[PDB]
Amino acid sequence: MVVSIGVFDGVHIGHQKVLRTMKEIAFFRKDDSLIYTISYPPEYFLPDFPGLLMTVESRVEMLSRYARTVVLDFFRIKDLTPEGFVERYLSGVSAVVVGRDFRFGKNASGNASFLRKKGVEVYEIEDVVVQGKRVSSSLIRNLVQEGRVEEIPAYLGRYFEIEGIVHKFPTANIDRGNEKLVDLKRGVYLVRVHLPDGKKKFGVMNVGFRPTDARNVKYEVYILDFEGDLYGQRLKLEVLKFMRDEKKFDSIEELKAAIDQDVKSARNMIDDIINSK
Ligand SMILES: Cc1cc2nc3[nH]c(=O)[nH]c(=O)c3nc2cc1C
Ligand SMILES: [Mg+2]
Repeated sequence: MVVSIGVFDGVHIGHQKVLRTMKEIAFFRKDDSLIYTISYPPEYFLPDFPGLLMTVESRVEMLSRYARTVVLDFFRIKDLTPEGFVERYLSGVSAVVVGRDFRFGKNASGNASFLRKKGVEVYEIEDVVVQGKRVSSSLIRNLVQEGRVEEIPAYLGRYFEIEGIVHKFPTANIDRGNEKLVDLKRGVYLVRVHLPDGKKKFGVMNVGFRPTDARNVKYEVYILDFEGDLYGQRLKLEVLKFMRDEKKFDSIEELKAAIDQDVKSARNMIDDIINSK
């Protein structure tokens, strides 16, 4: 099979390059296509990891739009020798498509080189470069932490997204799940809210330390022109623009005022977008 192998956290434009190339290679080699997505990169378990751009589930759903997608369980492959990885995951595979410096097996002893020696052809995909920077999940995770959401589409191929369930003064508190995900810079954001039933609304989302565990961040959105409790429902939010830093108000009024100011600003932004016919 022609098999793409990588993490693909975020499925950014560099990943899309790998996947499109795999499909073309599959077409001319007349082989089938398969994407192996490693559940977590090794850095994920280290203390300073910023967090994934999205859950593995969201990721697989996106990868699946390109080809059959199989998750490689980090815990199941980290200890394998290069030999055992090939024997167990690449039997009958004649070609793999991976990014440069791809590594595998315990102590990262496996590489494209080793694969070629086992008769596998390896197509190493060069990184995609955007405005002088190499597109990578790390770069995108850093933009999220710096709240630089308008610059994200040029690297990710779309706006950064926050996703989760509600709950678990009307705002929807988004539970993003139990996976370690990158957090947006604390503050207020203009968001496009994809509700269930296909409706799309705009929202003003606040991101703030709500300690209650420490690097614990809360995501609550005030959806514009929408009532009805989405409590228990799944939401997806495109993070469009950083509006203002988080603030420490001195009691239920200047907050209200600040919020009112956020919505007002949002309304103006939306109206600007609309007028850009
Ligand atoms: C819905 C909403 C809640 C907020 N909570 C907030 N809470 C807080 O302690 N500081 C803030 O700056 C803040 N901003 C908010 C902005 C919005 C739009
Ligand atoms: Mg061969």
